[PDB]
Amino acid sequence: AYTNSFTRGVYYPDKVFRSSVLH
Amino acid sequence: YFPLQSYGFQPTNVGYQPYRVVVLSFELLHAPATVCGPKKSTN
Repeated sequence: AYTNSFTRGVYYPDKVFRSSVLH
Repeated sequence: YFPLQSYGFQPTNVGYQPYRVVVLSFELLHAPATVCGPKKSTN
């Protein structure tokens, strides 16, 4: 059996703060 | 058969001798520091 992942399963790639940016 | 081989270290052996080796590997990451040099902090 399956379902759609939608936009799930994303995580902070590194322990660095960033803001107002499209990394 | 299995891939294991054994040495035969004798005191009469210089590349023929046993060598002790340690590798210090350093974890550079943006996580919290936990291993540090003895250099003292300021205010």
